[PDB]
Amino acid sequence: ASMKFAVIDRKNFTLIHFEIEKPIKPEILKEIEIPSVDTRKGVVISGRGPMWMHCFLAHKYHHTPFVAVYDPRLGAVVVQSHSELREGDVIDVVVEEIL
Amino acid sequence: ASMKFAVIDRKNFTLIHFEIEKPIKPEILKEIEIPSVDTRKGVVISGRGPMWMHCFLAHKYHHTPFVAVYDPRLGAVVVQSHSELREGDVIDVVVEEILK
Repeated sequence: ASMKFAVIDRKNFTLIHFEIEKPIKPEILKEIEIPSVDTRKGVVISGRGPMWMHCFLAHKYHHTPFVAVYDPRLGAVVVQSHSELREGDVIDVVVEEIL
Repeated sequence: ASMKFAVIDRKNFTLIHFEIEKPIKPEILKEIEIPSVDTRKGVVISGRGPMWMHCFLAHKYHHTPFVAVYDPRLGAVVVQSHSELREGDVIDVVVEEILK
């Protein structure tokens, strides 16, 4: 039960948001079931969690056109791409959680 | 000028420490010049920075045997590997930073 993912498909990318419920150990990277996605599109990843969670997930979608990582102050920052965008580009995205 | 790297070699991996000094924009990922390393060995990355910096760096060493990311509470957590360790393994290394 210890993490939830929410997946949202957009014309140009799939947003993947993760939420940690119980506290977690790094073993969990062996077990966790990653959401599958249209790989013809790039991917944006968000969530509060340790950096290792973000890195792990980013690597897992490295075959997609691009992977970007959400920053509350900025939007989604592209950290690697095969095609559509360049490392360091920013996709204009805002994520909000019910208050 | 706005980021420094330090490299420390070990038998089984190369530690890469980064430090941000001025605040930075994501454009910087286009300019950054990454330290080169013995690629026969995996790599450990440590440094305070936004998630995107960590991810960026981790991708850049993806040809090495493994990439692990340092967590003060835990050690260095493997987040991808081609060869020596498994995702989620923890290298038991203690890193300490000094004011100077």
